[PDB]
Amino acid sequence: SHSVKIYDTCIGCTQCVRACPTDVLEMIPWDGCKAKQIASAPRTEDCVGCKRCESACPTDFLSVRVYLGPETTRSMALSY
Amino acid sequence: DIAGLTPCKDSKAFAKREKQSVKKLTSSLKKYAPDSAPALAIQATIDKTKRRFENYGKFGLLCGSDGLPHLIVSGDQRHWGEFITPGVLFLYIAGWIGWVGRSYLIAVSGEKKPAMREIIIDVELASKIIPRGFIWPVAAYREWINGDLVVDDADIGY
Amino acid sequence: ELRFPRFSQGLAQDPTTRRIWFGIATAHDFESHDDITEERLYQNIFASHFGQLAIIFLWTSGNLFHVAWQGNFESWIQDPLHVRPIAHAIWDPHFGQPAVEAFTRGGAAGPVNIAYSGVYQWWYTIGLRTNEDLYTGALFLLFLSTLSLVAGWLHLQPKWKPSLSWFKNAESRLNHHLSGLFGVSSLAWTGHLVHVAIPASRGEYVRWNNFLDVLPYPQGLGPLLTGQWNLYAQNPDSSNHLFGTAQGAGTAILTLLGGFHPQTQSLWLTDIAHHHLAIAFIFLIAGHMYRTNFGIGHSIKDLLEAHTPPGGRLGRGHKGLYDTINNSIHFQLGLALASLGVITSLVAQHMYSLPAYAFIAQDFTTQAALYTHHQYIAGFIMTGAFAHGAIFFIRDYNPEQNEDNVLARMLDHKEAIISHLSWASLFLGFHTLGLYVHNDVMLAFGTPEKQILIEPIFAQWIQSAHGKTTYGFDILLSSTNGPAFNAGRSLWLPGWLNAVNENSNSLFLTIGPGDFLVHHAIALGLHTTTLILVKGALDARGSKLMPDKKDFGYSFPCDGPGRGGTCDISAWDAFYLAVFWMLNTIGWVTFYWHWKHITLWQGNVSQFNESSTYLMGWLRDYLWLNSSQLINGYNPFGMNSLSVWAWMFLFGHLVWATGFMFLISWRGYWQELIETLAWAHERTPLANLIRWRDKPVALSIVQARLVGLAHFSVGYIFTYAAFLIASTSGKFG
Amino acid sequence: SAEWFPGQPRPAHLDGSSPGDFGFDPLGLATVPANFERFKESEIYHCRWAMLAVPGVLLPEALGLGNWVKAQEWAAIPGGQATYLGNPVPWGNLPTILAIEFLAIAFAEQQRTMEKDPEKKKYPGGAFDPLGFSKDPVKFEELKLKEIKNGRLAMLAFVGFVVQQSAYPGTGPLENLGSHLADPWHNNIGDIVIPR
Amino acid sequence: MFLFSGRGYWQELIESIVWAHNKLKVAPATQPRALSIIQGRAVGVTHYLLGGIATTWAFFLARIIAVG
Amino acid sequence: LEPSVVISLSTGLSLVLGRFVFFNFQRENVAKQVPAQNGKTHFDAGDVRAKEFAGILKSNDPVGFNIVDVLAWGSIGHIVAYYILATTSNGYDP
Ligand code: CLA
Ligand code: CLA
Ligand code: CLA
Ligand code: CLA
Ligand SMILES: CC1=C(/C=C/C(C)=C/C=C/C(C)=C/C=C/C=C(C)/C=C/C=C(C)/C=C/C2=C(C)CCCC2(C)C)C(C)(C)CCC1
Ligand SMILES: CC1=C(/C=C/C(C)=C/C=C/C(C)=C/C=C/C=C(C)/C=C/C=C(C)/C=C/C2=C(C)CCCC2(C)C)C(C)(C)CCC1
Ligand SMILES: CCCCCCCCCCCCO[C@H]1O[C@H](CO)[C@@H](O[C@H]2O[C@H](CO)[C@@H](O)[C@H](O)[C@H]2O)[C@H](O)[C@H]1O
Repeated sequence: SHSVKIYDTCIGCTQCVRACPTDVLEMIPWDGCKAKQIASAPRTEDCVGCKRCESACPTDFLSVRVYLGPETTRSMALSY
Repeated sequence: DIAGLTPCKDSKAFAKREKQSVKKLTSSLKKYAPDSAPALAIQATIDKTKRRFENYGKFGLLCGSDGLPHLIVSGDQRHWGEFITPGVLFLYIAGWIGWVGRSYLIAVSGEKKPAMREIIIDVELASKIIPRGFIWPVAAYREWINGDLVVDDADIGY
Repeated sequence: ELRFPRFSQGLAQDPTTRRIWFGIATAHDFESHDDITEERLYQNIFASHFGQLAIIFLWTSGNLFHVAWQGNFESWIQDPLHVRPIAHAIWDPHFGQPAVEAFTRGGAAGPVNIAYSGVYQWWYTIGLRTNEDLYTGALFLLFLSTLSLVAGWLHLQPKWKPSLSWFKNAESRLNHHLSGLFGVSSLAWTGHLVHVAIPASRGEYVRWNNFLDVLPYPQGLGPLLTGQWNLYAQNPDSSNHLFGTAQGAGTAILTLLGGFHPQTQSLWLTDIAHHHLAIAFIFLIAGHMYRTNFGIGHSIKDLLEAHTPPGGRLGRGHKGLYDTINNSIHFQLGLALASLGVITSLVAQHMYSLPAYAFIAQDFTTQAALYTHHQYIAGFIMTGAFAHGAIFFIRDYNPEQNEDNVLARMLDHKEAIISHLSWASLFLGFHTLGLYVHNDVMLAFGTPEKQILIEPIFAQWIQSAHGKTTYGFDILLSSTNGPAFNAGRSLWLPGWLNAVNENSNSLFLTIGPGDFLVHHAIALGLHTTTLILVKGALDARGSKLMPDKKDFGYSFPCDGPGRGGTCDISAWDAFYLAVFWMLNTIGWVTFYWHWKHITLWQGNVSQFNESSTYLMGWLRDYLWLNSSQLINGYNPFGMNSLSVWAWMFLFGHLVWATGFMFLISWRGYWQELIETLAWAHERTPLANLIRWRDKPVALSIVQARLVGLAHFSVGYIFTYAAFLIASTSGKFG
Repeated sequence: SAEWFPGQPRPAHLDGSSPGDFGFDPLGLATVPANFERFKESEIYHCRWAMLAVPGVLLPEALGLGNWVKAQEWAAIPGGQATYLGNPVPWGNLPTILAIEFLAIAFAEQQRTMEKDPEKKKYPGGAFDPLGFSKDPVKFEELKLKEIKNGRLAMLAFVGFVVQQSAYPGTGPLENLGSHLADPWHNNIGDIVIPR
Repeated sequence: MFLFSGRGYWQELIESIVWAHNKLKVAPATQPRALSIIQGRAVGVTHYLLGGIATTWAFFLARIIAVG
Repeated sequence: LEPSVVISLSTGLSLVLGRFVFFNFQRENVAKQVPAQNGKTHFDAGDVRAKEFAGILKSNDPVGFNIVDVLAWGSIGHIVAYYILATTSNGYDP
């Protein structure tokens, strides 16, 4: 399964959560930014590794990172 | 002479090549009427060929065993016309072009949207900067002396 | 440890065919295996090196056995200029009778292959004379190959495993390998030359049953002990000596003649003996420099810590490099591969101009094969050096412990380095291609006198300095009254000058404008390949587009389509790009060598001198003209002995092209296609009773790059080898 | 300001009270004092050898015994025998000359560097100042200056000797002076500087 | 060259070249960028087709005019 | 010319140079050059075969001259002796 991590430069814009095609990420309360929220990745066994979340992030450098790992049926997107 | 080469004005292979080319042209010339346009064009080509061989002979070039001119670029003062003087001309012209380009880029960078002046040239401004390439070697040298040509490494960044 | 591969749980749980492929590809990457420690890495490496030695010995023994069993070495010994040596017999049940007739050659009683490796000349020069000697050599090598396996097995048992600190004793290893592996081996080979091969070159047969009684020299070791060493040189061989016989033979064993043997056209044996003796001395002295256990010897760390320029322009100098090198095996592999590649090229350059084996200079096909073979091997080694150097920066480099030394400052001025390499490549490409195109246009319009032809004056001047008289320069060894000419006038100058001024051999060939142009093309190739590899190595840890690259490892597919797109961003991809340019450069080198020599051997140098200045000359007079025999190996009217080569030629063109498929089309096209075939199989009667156990998927991105480059390289090599061998042997044998 | 170049600023690390300091150090090789002291000692050592060597190059040539270059030719002849004032040297054999020189000079120069006093390193006393002249420090420093000046002037002369020998092979120092005095306006450095 | 490679390498190289231009005050305001992935594929296929077709064109025309 | 004299003289001179001329410099430069790996010597790091031999290094000579030093300077003596003994009959070598 792939690994997904969130770093504390997040501004809580929620774009990565909206971009994910298999519902890996979600927003949770926080106090470190003006939006009072931060992203989280509790369901990485369903991650396919597409990196749309990285494409959506506006900070420099990124606040969400994806490291590809061992492959499974779910992570290879096999319907057979 | 130099490197076992022979001057082209004394080379038998050079004269043989000239004669062969002239004969090949004359064979074609003998197919048309004397006053027709193709005949005049071929005759002009023949005269041009003879002039080219004569000038190569009397300009001091060296010819190899193949009978073709060879160039000397080691610094020998009998052949500066082959590489060194045209090289000085190339450097002068290239420096002019580069200097006027850099000066335009520096003069235009102070505006609100400099990029708009890079896809649409301000000809009024460029026509005042183009003539100044005439003395680029002096301007570049003085700029180098005063420390205006180069940016310090600490200041380089996007 | 669940299933194959036992060394990777991540691969072992993969349910697709990707488990198998990758299992094969990561077998020898010990550092990445599960639960590996530092000590086991060294121990397993030691065992594997013993395995490589065993395989090498088996390969050589097989060559000896097959030559002895099925060759014509004894027949070749008596007529070496008109007999073709035999590699091995052919037994192919697919053959037809005309092929059986065509491949029967060399005086054999059946179809055979002709050998181009040159082992006949080599084994004849070192004193072998009969098939019994070859059989004994093969059996001895078979014994050594078994010894290697037994030692590898023994040093892998708990009683006999070396500790980690044993493998890191640099001074002791350097002493043992310099003194013993290089120097003493040279001493033993010099002894062989004095006791066996040189006597064999005079009609004397010394073997294991009588070598004690016969004396290598009439006066024995007396002159050596007393110091009257000049007695070992005073009666050299005559200029009318016949190599295998006593007619004109001498008695010297150590000389300083220079030049060649007039009959064999190779180097004198006594010169080779004195050479190996002096080299052995130099290595024996070199091997006493470092400190092991006796209170004397230098320390490498203390040597490195001292050489620091006091002006501060090199930062902290070489401080900290000892641990950086000694704790990283990739750094060591990079240094070793670089050195070996350089000397492989040096071997190739020096073996064509100064032959050392009797009657090999006249065997044109063998010489061509050896030069080409060793240049391609050298190119592959050179690329590997930079690959493992790049791996060092990612896996082992520690910034904190290298603060402000030379290695860190290299990373500090990478933009300047890369930009100046780019400028050099641009300059060379623009002006070299421009000159070639100008000459082509002048030829097309029928005015060859308007070409730009630059005489290679500097190289001609150096040749004149080395003794050549062609160009009329009077400098150093080409002058008659000078200190350099006087100093060596009586030692080796006569033979050397006789060799250099003979225009039949390949010692300092005459050069012209075509040589100038092709040399600047070769320089372009070197500079561009270096640019690609260096940019790969120095950007391995990160750049502006990907500032955290080191977290992702040496080889990974990409970083996705964001930020403009990031295809081919890893260091592995830089290696992949550089291999193409390496093949291009080595191709230019070998094309130039082959055409110049093929016009030399036909006595038609003017052909090269006139056609080489424009590119249509290369296309028409080298490639097109020299294929005519090769493509007629078989035709509608019959076949001849070149047929196999003709077949191989086409085989090459095929594999090359197949590689294009993997390089141009990428994965997402193929995966979608594969899904449909899976659907089709699961739905077909009488065939859905059979089920797969590994789910089929398309190949990975990196895997596809690898497979495509492999097909490209194999096709490249096979095509050129077929052309080279067929073109040369069709004309000369 | 700098005494060597009037109107030029003095270097930061210079302007000290050194025997021969004129503020000349364009490359700044003397930034570290520990290097500066050893450079002073090395300067004294080069100066003394050059001063001692100048008469050894000028006297035999002026006595008609061969210039300083041809005196080394007999060592290149296998049967060459040394001569001194026209008297052959019995032990002129090359091996013993090359052996005893190394053996004696190694010890003689190994002894001198065991000293640890930096000030006494340049100027020792004892058996090297028999008459004695350090009684007055002011005149001592004056003599030090008048020694370093002549030493620099002697090093310049030796380099001139080497270059003039290279320009005219087979000739000697005083021969060039004689040639210059013969035709001052025609025999100068101009021919070599502008070569034909 | 366009068909076998990818754009990340070329953008990384352009960064080094841009450093040198910045050194001498000649960095353009229109920031240089490597070709997009699609443009790389398009340029590749266009030059492949042009080269192959033109090679065959010259071959045919010279052959048929000279021998016919 | 006579090997039994040349070799003895060369060995004697080399031994004299070793024992009385360059002794201090060698014995003070040696103390500052000890091979080590990661801040520890080879024997301290675990290599049991890297122990420095103690029996052969002790001596009753006043300055510590030992057998290893004997061999080190004797080798130079023989090499130089045979260098001079070779460029006498006929040798044009460096
Ligand atoms: C004197 C003692 C000695 C000797 C002879 C060796 C020998 C060897 N050691 Mg070493 N080793 C020693 C002591 C010694 N070791 C000690 C004391 C230690 C502990 C500190 C080690 C620790 C050690 C390790 C850890 C390893 C070795 C390895 C090796 C092998 C290297 C591979 C090889 O065969 O290269 C052969 C090399 C040469 C013959 C010399 C290079 C010649 C070049 C290429 C020029 C050739 C020129 C010539 C004219 C060409 C002729 C060509 C021909 C076709 C005509 C080799 C057998 C490696 C190995 O493979 O072990 C199994 C290895 O991994 N050793
Ligand atoms: C002394 C030589 C030496 C040694 C000991 C090693 C050792 C290692 N290398 Mg290095 N390497 C070398 C030379 C060497 N290399 C050279 C010369 C090159 C340049 C080509 C490289 C380039 C290189 C790369 C690019 C990489 C390594 C890597 C590796 C690791 C092994 C990977 C593996 O298991 O592959 C398993 C082997 C295979 C899958 C087989 C591949 C065979 C290729 C595709 C061609 C086969 C074609 C075949 C012969 C066709 C025949 C057709 C027929 C009709 C004739 C290991 C640390 C890897 C590493 O460390 O990554 C972190 C890695 O990525 N090496
Ligand atoms: C024949 C094929 C070919 C050619 C000509 C080039 C050319 C180039 N490559 Mg490429 N390359 C190729 C194949 C080729 N490559 C292949 C197969 C690969 C493997 C994937 C690569 C991989 C590769 C890499 C990885 C790199 C290069 C680099 C380079 C440059 C080297 C420096 C140079 O010569 O600059 C001189 C430039 C040229 C010779 C290009 C042609 C210039 C023309 C003739 C100028 C005139 C144009 C004309 C007037 C326009 C008319 C058209 C229109 C307006 C009507 C250059 C632009 C390196 C680079 O970028 O260095 C800076 C580099 O890093 N190449
Ligand atoms: C080798 C002899 C030598 C040495 C070691 C020194 C050393 C010193 N000199 Mg002295 N000097 C010398 C020769 C030497 N000098 C000569 C020949 C002259 C007359 C021209 C002078 C004139 C002179 C003056 C006027 C002054 C010094 C001073 C100094 C001190 C500071 C400069 C320095 O760091 O030099 C270190 C020098 C070196 C490390 C040598 C570098 C040599 C380079 C690598 C090559 C040089 C090649 C040469 C230029 C070729 C052309 C020679 C030709 C013109 C004759 C230092 C103690 C200054 C001071 O304060 O003294 C107390 C000072 O004021 N020197
Ligand atoms: C990246 C990297 C790496 C790699 C590297 C490399 C790969 C390199 C290479 C390099 C090279 C590849 C080099 C080469 C060089 C060479 C040279 C430098 C040469 C020289 C020569 C000479 C000097 C000579 C001389 C002479 C002559 C010519 C004649 C006779 C005499 C004499 C001998 C004098 C490493 C591993 C480190 C790691 C880190 C990173
Ligand atoms: C004083 C004294 C003493 C004495 C001592 C002695 C007497 C010593 C000696 C010593 C010695 C006496 C030593 C020696 C050594 C030697 C050596 C160490 C050698 C080596 C050699 C070699 C190594 C060789 C080689 C070779 C060969 C083999 C061949 C040919 C070549 C050559 C020569 C190179 C005593 C004890 C009583 C005590 C008191 C004091
Ligand atoms: C051309 C060649 C001619 C050679 C002629 C012969 C020269 C012989 C010189 C021998 C000098 C021996 O040196 C002898 O006096 C030195 C000066 O007092 C002593 O040296 C001692 O005194 C110095 C001066 O106070 C101080 O640096 C130290 O205390 C110490 O080095 C030596 O310990 C002694 O051995």
